[PDB]
Amino acid sequence: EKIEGSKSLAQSWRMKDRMKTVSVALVLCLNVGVDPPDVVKTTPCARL
Amino acid sequence: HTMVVQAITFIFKSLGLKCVQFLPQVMPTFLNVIRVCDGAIREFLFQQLGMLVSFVKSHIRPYMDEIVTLMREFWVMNTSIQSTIILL
Repeated sequence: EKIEGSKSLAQSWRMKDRMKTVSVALVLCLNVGVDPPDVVKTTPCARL
Repeated sequence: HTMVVQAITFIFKSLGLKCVQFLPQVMPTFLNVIRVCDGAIREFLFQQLGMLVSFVKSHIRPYMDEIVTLMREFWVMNTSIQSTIILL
């Protein structure tokens, strides 16, 4: 073999940036105790 | 036989999803009618039950088990009832 260094490949494994989810928005349109007119819920329906 | 069920079907179609109210009344009788009916009426009833099910949609779950039993009992190699049940 020749006494020569192997050419290093373009190591792209490094992450470009680290994101941080700073805050969260929980918009809850539960409308507890009322049923939406569009959907006629069944008597058992889904309560949980 | 023919006029009664044509009415009940037309009533359910005109109401919409508010017919669900009447389900507990209609279904047990309607199923017992399919059991004791004979000859041609059977096919017609199964046709109209199909309409009923298309309107009731998800609400038909409690009575579905009985319907299957009905189908299982009255499925025959008779070509006529086979096409009817496959549509249902």
